[PDB]
Amino acid sequence: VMNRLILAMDLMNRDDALRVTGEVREYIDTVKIGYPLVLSEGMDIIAEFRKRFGCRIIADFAVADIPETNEKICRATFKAGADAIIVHGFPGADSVRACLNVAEEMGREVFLLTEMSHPGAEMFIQGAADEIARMGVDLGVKNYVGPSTRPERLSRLREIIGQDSFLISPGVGAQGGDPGETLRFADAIIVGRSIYLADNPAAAAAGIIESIKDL
Amino acid sequence: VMNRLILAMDLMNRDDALRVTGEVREYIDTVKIGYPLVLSEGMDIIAEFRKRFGCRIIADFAVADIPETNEKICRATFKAGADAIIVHGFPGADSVRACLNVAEEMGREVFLLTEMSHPGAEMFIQGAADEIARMGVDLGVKNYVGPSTRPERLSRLREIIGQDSFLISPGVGAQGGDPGETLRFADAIIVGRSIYLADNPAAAAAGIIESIKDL
Ligand SMILES: O=c1cc(O)n([C@@H]2O[C@H](COP(=O)(O)O)[C@@H](O)[C@H]2O)c(=O)[nH]1
Ligand SMILES: O=c1cc(O)n([C@@H]2O[C@H](COP(=O)(O)O)[C@@H](O)[C@H]2O)c(=O)[nH]1
Repeated sequence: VMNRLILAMDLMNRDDALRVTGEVREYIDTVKIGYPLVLSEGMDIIAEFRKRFGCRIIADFAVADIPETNEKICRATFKAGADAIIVHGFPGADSVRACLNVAEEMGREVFLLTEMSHPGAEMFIQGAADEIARMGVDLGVKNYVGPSTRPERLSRLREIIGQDSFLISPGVGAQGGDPGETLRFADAIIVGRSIYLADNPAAAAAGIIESIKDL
Repeated sequence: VMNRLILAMDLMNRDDALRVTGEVREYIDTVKIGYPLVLSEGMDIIAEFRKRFGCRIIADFAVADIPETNEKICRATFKAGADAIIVHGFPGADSVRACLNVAEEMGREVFLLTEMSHPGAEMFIQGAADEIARMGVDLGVKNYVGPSTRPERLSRLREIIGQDSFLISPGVGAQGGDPGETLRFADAIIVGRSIYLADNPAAAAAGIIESIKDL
């Protein structure tokens, strides 16, 4: 990923989202689009972004349903032009497999969300996260998400998935995570508010990249 | 809920979804709309259904993100006209609270998904589900979802949430659950494929209701 930095584009207005993404496009090659934008502007926003910016799009849909519904969600998401989809592992192996099957058929990728970055992840997800990661490995998952806010957990995640697997990490900036420390373990960092709420998003992105280059 | 039966409308085509919902409208007063339909036809489908059928709409979006993103998802969903939203408890109390805060502000309801109905729920969710339910009670949640496929787990869920709380239950029909047994513990059952894939959905719905009335 260009500069190891993925923009989390969670503005809810098409005009604001396009403005900020355009301002920072020189510093990224990958945009994570989630439900805040999609549910406000429609699934057509994915193909609009892919065309206008020539970026890769990861659909962060935190997919967390039964296998049959997961199948339908992934089909709709890839039809809309997404390059990859984020899928929760907590619901279990059959729900993850359903997503992997659709990605295989459609020539796309699944990212497995292991531990989440916010405080409430400590209640239930953290105690299952090592096993969720090991399930991922067993299923042949090659792309994972884990938390910038807990680099010791990110290290343990990396330990389970190996060096060949690709690991991206949210929680940098607003949630308290640090770019450089997170990039000790993750291949790329996800950054939302620290860039898209900044008075100057391009300057915020540039500032992050300057600290990344220094690594 | 009319006849204690909620239609899970997971067809992906607006014309098919409207046809089937119209055919069974005399037997329900509540439709669960999820991502298969929304991501295929847009969020405007919610207000279309609410107008055309005068039904209540539960948005089954299995909300499973960090508090700030959950807030945005709930805001977009209620703006679209949903009466209630389904929210995972597995991510923890702060993520659930975020949804409860938006529901309070917008005069809507949150349903907390405890244990899921599919086989993979046994891996991670089932071992946390009692505690997820108890978290719900502590947060003041009054509406819950639990699995038709495991009535002993549905009983234990009901035990935790009490008789005043409202409990709806998917997994009836296609996934192997039974209407009558599930209604021993749940207030209403959710049914998707057994109705919407039937050669005659109205006859399928009527058949279910006839077995419900007999209880
Ligand atoms: O564990 C996770 C999983 C996520 O998807 N995310 C998502 O990553 C982004 C984080 O953005 P921000 O930099 O504004 O905190 C948001 O889109 C959030 O929904 C996260 O923060 N933590
Ligand atoms: O534990 C759960 C949670 C769900 O939301 N669901 C949803 O309830 C519906 C079940 O439909 P069906 O009757 O076709 O199996 C689907 O929309 C599914 O996504 C479920 O089956 N089990």
